[PDB]
Amino acid sequence: GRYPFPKDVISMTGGWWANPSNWKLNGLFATGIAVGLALWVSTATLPYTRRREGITSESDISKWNAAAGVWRERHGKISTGEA
Amino acid sequence: EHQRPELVSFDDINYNDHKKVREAQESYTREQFIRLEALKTVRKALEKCYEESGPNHFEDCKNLAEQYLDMLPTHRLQGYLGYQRNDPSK
Amino acid sequence: FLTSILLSSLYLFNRILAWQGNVKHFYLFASNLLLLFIVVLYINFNTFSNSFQFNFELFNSLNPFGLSNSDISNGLLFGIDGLSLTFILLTVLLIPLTLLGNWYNINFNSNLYYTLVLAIGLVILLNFWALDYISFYILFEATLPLLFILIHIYGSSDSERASFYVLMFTLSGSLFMLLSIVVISIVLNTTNFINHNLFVLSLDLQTIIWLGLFIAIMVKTPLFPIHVWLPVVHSESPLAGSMILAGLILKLALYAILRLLLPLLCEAQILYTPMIYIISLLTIILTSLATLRQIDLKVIIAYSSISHMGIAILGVCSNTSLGIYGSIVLGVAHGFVSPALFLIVGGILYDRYHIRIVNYYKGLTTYMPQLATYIIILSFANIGTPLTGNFTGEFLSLQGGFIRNPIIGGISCISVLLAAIYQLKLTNKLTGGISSIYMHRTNDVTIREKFIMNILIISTLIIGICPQIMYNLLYWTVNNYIYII
Amino acid sequence: LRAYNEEKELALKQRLSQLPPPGKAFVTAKEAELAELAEIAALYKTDRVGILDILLLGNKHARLYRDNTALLKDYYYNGRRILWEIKREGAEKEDWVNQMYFLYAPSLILLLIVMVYKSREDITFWAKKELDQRVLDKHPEINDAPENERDALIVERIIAGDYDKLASLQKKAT
Amino acid sequence: IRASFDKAEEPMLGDYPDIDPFPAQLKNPYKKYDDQQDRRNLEEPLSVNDDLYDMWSPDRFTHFKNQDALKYFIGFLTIFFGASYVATYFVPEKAAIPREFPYEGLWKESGGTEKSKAFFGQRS
Amino acid sequence: YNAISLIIILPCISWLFPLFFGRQLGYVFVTRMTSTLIIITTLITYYYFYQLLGNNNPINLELFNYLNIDYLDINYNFEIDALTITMLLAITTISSMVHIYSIGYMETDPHQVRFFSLLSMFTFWMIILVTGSNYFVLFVGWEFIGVTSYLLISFWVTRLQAMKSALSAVLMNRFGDAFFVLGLCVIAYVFGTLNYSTIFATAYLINTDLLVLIMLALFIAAMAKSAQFGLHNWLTLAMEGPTPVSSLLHAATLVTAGIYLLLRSANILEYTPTVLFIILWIGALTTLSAGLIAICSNDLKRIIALSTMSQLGMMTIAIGLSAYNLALFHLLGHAFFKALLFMSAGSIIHSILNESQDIRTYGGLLSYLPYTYICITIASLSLMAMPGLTGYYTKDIIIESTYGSYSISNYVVYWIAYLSAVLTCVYSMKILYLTFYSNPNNNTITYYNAHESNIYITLPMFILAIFAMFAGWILKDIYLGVGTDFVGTHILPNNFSYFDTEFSITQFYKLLPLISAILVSILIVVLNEFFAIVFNLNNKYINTVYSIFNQKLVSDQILNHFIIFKGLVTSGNIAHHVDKGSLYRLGPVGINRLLNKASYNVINLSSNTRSSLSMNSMLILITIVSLLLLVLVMNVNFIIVIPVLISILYILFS
Ligand SMILES: CCCCCCCCCCCCCCCCCC(=O)OC[C@H](COP(=O)(O)OCCN)OC(=O)CCCCCCCCCCCCCCCCC
Ligand SMILES: CCCCCCCCCCCCCCCCCC(=O)OC[C@H](COP(=O)(O)OCCN)OC(=O)CCCCCCCCCCCCCCCCC
Ligand SMILES: CCCCCCCCCCCC(=O)OC[C@H](COP(=O)(O)OCC[N+](C)(C)C)OC(=O)CCCCCCCCCCC
Repeated sequence: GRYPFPKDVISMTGGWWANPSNWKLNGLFATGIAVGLALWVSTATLPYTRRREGITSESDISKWNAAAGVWRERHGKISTGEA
Repeated sequence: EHQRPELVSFDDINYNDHKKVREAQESYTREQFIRLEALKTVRKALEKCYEESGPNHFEDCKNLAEQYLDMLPTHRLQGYLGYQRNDPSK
Repeated sequence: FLTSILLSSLYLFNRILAWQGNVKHFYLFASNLLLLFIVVLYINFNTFSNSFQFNFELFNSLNPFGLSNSDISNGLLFGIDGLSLTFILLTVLLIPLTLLGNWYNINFNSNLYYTLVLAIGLVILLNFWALDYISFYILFEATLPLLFILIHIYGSSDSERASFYVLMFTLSGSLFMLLSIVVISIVLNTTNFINHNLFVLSLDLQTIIWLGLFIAIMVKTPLFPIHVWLPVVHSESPLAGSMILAGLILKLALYAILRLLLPLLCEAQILYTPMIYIISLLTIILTSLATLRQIDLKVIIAYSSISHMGIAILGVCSNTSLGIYGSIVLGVAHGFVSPALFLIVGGILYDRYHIRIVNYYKGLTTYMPQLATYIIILSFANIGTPLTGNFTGEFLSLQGGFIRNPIIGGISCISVLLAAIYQLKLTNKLTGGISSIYMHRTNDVTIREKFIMNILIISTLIIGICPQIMYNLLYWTVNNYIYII
Repeated sequence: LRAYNEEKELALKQRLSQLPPPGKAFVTAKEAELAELAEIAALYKTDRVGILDILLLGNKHARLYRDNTALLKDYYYNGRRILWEIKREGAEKEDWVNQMYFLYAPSLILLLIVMVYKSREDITFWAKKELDQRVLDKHPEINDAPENERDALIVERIIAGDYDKLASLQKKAT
Repeated sequence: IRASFDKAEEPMLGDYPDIDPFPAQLKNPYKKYDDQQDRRNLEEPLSVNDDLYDMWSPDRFTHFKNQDALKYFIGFLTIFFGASYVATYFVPEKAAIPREFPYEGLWKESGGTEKSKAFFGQRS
Repeated sequence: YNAISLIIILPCISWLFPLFFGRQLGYVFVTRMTSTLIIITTLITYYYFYQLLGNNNPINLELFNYLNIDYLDINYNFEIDALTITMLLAITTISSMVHIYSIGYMETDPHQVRFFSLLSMFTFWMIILVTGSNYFVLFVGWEFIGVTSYLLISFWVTRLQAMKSALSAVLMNRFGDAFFVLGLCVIAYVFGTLNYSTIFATAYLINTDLLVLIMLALFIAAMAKSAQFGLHNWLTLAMEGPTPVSSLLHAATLVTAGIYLLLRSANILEYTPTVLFIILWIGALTTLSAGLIAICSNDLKRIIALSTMSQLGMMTIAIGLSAYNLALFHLLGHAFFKALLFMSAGSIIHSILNESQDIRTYGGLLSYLPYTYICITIASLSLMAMPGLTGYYTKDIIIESTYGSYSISNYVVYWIAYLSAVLTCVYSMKILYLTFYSNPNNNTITYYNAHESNIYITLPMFILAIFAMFAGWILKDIYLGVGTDFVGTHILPNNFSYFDTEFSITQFYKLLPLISAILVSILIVVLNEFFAIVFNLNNKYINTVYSIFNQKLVSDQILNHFIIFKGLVTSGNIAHHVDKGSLYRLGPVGINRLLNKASYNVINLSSNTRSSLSMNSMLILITIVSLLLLVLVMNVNFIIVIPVLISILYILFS
């Protein structure tokens, strides 16, 4: 099927069977912009990455549990379970 | 510069002066925000506990989880209006 | 100095009217100057202060024409906080867009039309500056004659009845507003947006006063008993009247419920929030349901604006910081995205075909692909589809309304569904199908229409990707109106 | 800063005196009479007036000029609709693009930049710095710990204590 | 005319022709219309509540009567849930005990403390 | 080089650039570019899965603040969990293969620039939906895949049924989105956050009625998108979109999103027994219901869509048995199966000159299409769980997990799932018999012009056939070891029944579904050739029953007349009888009539007499009499003079 279409109208996604003559030439530009944007976003978000485990010491979380017990001693706050 | 304005209450002041009332207003507000970042500090500490713990997060930070869920109904923005329109012990 | 600026400026205006017949170039120029002036004011704004920064008094007795440096003050006060300046920025970036929106369709008596549109924009600009109750109220109803003249002279077939309704319903609610303002001014002997949280009234005097202010807010953010002038005043207005109305007047009454009611009616407000929740759930559901059977096209977007304002009112009346913030985000994002929809229906669709019935319009993609792109992007932006600012407002207002009462929060959460039914039911009818046999093919969307659309879409997307960009104005005023003892 | 010629304009007016109305000057569905009108379109397009004559000249010069540009604008746009007229390209500036791309749009980008950098100044960054300053106030021994140990020592002090002074403010309550 | 709500809006019309409502889908597709898609001739009178009888309206099935189909649907549902619930009575039981746990059922591992053992506990 | 960042940024490039540069680059470039970039993305995610098999140490990236309000912060945070990489490799593999397939499937269609842009935006918002690490980014991807499902099912805007079908699909999904907004509001209320780490760290402490409310709202969301029995009507009504759109939306992606909601919420699901019970019985309902539609329906695409939602019910059965490794492993293998099945269906629809879809019109094509045959035979022998293939390991272990449960009445769902095992052989043999083995039903010229399709259509079928054979045997030790630390889900120690369910099964109960699934398959094919009267009886009772099972277990009639049409009639009742009717009688339409009558009466108050003077001088007498009489009444008692004045107003104004 290759029915005729009006060439009046301009859409940004192309129109009906959009195939410009210099699609090689524009394809080199799209290639460059895509690899440059992917490379640049790749290196820009590098220090915002971290691992899930192994960030903080276990000393930290042991003493934070201890200080949470401190903050729970001073308010007399009882367990979930004892009623 | 990290400037620290003075702390004013609603109770020593005359309400017919506006300087002191506006400062007591902003004081009570900023103190609620200090309270709030204390709550957020404990939340980030708790998710650090959970991520470092793995399977035994039930018993490493039972107390951090209880602390976060006990602080949460009481550590938020409450508004100066409710304390400045009403006096307890009266 | 300042007088010589003005009679230079009056001479500027007279000469360009003498040499150019139109005004619209100078009105655009003055609008963009007003933009730059308000953004210079935002640069010099102190966010670390709760107080009112840029104060001025008009019509004092010691100086009736001009500013006032006095021991005694009985004129009209003006000044801003972050809450005022949010709506001022929203207002000032919409005024050039409504002057631009009618750049070619008004042909006969253009200078009258553009003067009326700029005058309405200036009155609503000064509404957010006001600091007395009487100074708020004077500018709050200065709009109404200009709206009457604008809707009556310009419009469709039925612009007489629409002009009458925009005077009638607004005047009828706002007179009871004046009743409560008079009672406030004879009890307190002060009308002031500064002192007025310090004064405490009796509980049954508060519950009398609160009724008249809430009746006017029910008329103007149109809640279900009177929600009714709004589709006819939209469906029969000209373009800038519709845009200014649904972008600014409804949000002005949303501003008035924060500015006028929540500070000195706290102990009343707690007694009445279940009644507000009855009325706001009942204007979400029943209006969102009544949109499904509509033959006309601007009336659908009018009823959409009802349902979104009904979502915003249970955010302000939630006693929560989240609800207050979400109602402000909803008001600003709605004031962006809804005039774009009124431009789609009234500018790109009524300038080309001069009918507004839904049954003529079908299959608009195949001749107008980028208009159809706009229609679907705006439909999803209006629903509550995230990264848009509309979802940030709707989500935080539904969350605050869930905190204050969880059952009415549960039945108010279905507005996500109900708001999408009619919007997508309209959108797939407009975009889908074979092209209409009634419509002959016209031009695609032009550069100025695409310009207005692109601005009103970027400004929803920026709030939708990061709603933090305007927290610096609001973090005081989000704590200011909370009454949790 | 610019100036115009008036008898150019009066010769212009009596040129337009014998011309047809614009409602039939192009309704002829050629250049016997359609070649004198595209001249008139091109004369509409160029700027006769500058700003120094606008201020210092009187008014019937202005009325002369005003009906001149009215009839010329009419002859430009009706010829552009029916049919310089007989060409097709895209470089064109409509009347609004001068002060919407060069005044409205940079003011709006300015508004964006002022909002983005004004968001640095808020109560959450300031409040975390104030809470840190308060625990460094009470316990200065954390001062001489090394740098990343200081972080977690502050955090354990925040968990170990209130550090508000909110009950300090509610003295009438207590 | 045919529907009950179409009967309900009968006394409100005046100077309006009162069409019999017919669904635009159940028309013939092979009769040539002015619009083949909406199946409508160019000046044909529109019913009241015409958007319930338009092409863009619900699909309006042809094969069962609607009360019949509600009977069949609620039929199959109560068939499944009735067989589901009676089949719980005819079950066989297990060939093992549910397995148990050391350290008094891992109660310290499951959060817990000694006052809170029944709340956070296992089989032991 | 950043592996966590390229997974996000490369499909966004692959979407944004076909739209902004479609007119400038054109279809022959943008096709190869979009596919090229998704190929690079899926190679990166295979490599990242290979690295995370080394250490279970996931990566997140952090971006800027979404919103910081008082107790609530939301950030754009993206991590690849083990669960995330499990869904991620499946969706990227199916994504890339559907891209390569549609190169050759869409060759003569005009608008394939927009088509490939919409396919890769679908892929991109799926990536965002799975790799997000709070509930907010989950919501963002969750909505935008529904927006893309609108834009993809309605790809032919000229077709009416496609537009109405996309409308029904998005409004079903929007029903589920409303319930997810409800559950999201309760999440941000109760926990004060949306982050997975804080919510799962504090989940075991929260009250159980709160969690039943939350998980029921989130399950109505998941049940709407993963297409259970209340809400199934839109999958079958999404076949109006093309074949590769259906292989994206139904094989993995859009139905996997609803399973991903429950697989994320597994750690907060465990502390509820109520919701999991409801989950299990809804899924046991839908296995049977979808198999019973799929045996009696006749369109090839609809049979394969109901073949999808018969297995989605098996996965939610595995959710309800507190066994998420099973549902995740079945989720993994099912994507490869159904992508191969949808694409083999598209190749036989494409190969017929008629482009028909009724399998009654296909006839035998074994001699003519051996490649499509061998791929569809691999796909259906795998989905029937015949052993050595992927569906054995994914599908059977759920069926014996129903028996080896601790709870007693799970035994009942043992049979129910088992029944849907037998039925999912039956229709599968139908869509292998009437399409390849039968005597021909089409006209002769279709059989002249039947040829095999391009390399772009055949190569993804080859690759996904290899995957649908070998993926279960390679990834079984990852998802079904007997002790596995890969997925960081925390089962409660009593809801874990895996060691019990592989050992307590009878020889008979494990032997049974294998041998019965092969026996019913061989019997259905031998009976439809040798006899063919058993299925072509014309009892009108069996025809009534057949047309019940054909019209989707009459559900879309029950939804359409009694909810949609009922709701439109009540909305017209409000829009006419309430809003334009009675709120105008109290408004501008009734007040006009009241004032018309009252003004007419007070103007005709002095209409009567020829005389001006006698009229007015008698009128002066009446009032200075009447007022005096009124105050004579009125100092006696004030109650008895109110109705006198009401009556004076009545006779004055009426
Ligand atoms: C027509 C309806 C009838 C309603 C009647 C009600 C009153 C109408 C009066 C109409 C005019 C109102 C606007 C007057 C503007 C005056 C500007 C001003 O007051 O700025 C001075 C103020 C004090 O500045 P200061 O540092 O003390 O030194 C003075 C030298 N600049 O400087 C500051 O402190 C900063 C303040 C900045 C000013 C911003 C004002 C924003 C709005 C400007 C446009 C409003 C145009 C209104 C015209 C339509 C009227 C509705
Ligand atoms: C408790 C949780 C568990 C529940 C499990 C059981 C759930 C059963 C109830 C399910 C409800 C699902 C959501 C209902 C909205 C679905 C809307 C929809 O699908 O629209 C489809 C309809 C087109 O459908 P159709 O034409 O038949 O098919 C076209 C394909 N050829 O599109 C159109 O025709 C467009 C015009 C009609 C659009 C619908 C308008 C009426 C919708 C009423 C829904 C009201 C819901 C809220 C009710 C409470 C209000 C207070
Ligand atoms: C999936 C949908 C995403 C859409 C992305 C759209 C483009 C936004 C890219 C910003 C990424 C970024 O600049 O982020 C990186 C930075 C930093 O991050 P940080 O952690 O906060 O600071 C570091 C904290 N340390 C010290 C603990 C590590 O961000 C910011 O703080 C700047 C906020 C600017 C947001 C303004 C958005 C305005 C709208 C722009 C689009 C019209």
